[PDB]
Amino acid sequence: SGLGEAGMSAWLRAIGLERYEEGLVHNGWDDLEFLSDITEEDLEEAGVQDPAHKRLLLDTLQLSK
Repeated sequence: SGLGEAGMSAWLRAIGLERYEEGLVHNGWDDLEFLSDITEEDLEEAGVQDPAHKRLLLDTLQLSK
C-alpha cells in the first residue's frame, strides 16, 4: 500500500531544496497533494523561515503542479 518511498523527494530536487524535505515531512507536508495548497506562513512551520526558501516552494508548486 505504498509504492513510492519518496513523495515530494524528487519534487524538491527540481529546485534543489530537498534538504527541507524532512522539515516539512515531519510536520505534515509529506503529501505532495496537500503541500500543493501550503501557504507562505506554513513553510516557516516546517523550518522554512527564509525568503529565498519561501519563494522557492511557491515556484516549485506551479512547476510540478
